[PDB]
Amino acid sequence: ALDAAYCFRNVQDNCCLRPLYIDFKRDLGWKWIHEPKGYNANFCAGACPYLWSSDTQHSRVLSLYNTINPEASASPCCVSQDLEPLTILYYIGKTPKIEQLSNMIVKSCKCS
Amino acid sequence: ALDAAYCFRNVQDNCCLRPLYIDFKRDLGWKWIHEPKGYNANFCAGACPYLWSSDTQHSRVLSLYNTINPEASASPCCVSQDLEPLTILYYIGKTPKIEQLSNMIVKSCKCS
Repeated sequence: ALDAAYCFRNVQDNCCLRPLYIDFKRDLGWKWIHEPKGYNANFCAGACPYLWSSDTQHSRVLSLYNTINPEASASPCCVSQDLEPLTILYYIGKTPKIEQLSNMIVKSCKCS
Repeated sequence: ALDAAYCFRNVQDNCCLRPLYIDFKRDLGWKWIHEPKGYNANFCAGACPYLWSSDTQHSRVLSLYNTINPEASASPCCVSQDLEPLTILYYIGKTPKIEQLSNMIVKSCKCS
């Protein structure tokens, strides 16, 4: 899979998971989140050659098309596949609010 | 929606559906498909600003992050949302083979 095991050890040009730890206040200016302080959001990025982790028939055909006609800018894109939720605690004045946000962390990628 | 109605009349920089008619033999060298001769595959392409057709919480956060830190190359990507199948007829020697291929045509996009 296009995951941490395959992708983190050594960076390649093709679509792969890329590490990204986001600090809420440092990176986004969001001071309202009390816990956690940050999380591993990660991101997907990289080229999508013919049949490289193709999502649909459309991805397959377009990866071929892009190889023959790169100028058209029609390549499939490296995007999230598997994601995980993240629970946060924030305060509304003096009210603790717990919220489980879905699809916050990317664990794998694909060419779509 | 990021569809033909919104996107085809006049090209913009943000994520939007882009027209693409693919001729099997002319564009891909595939001479094996008898019918149809080509089809409107289309493709998604364009920038993904904060909250522009955001797919998941991950897309939301990353669109914000990319605005503040464009150099990280972590922007969400403009990809297919709604797709349609395509039926083809090809011959195996003297055998007509009908196959309904799923997700061949893109009708709408999203920032993922």
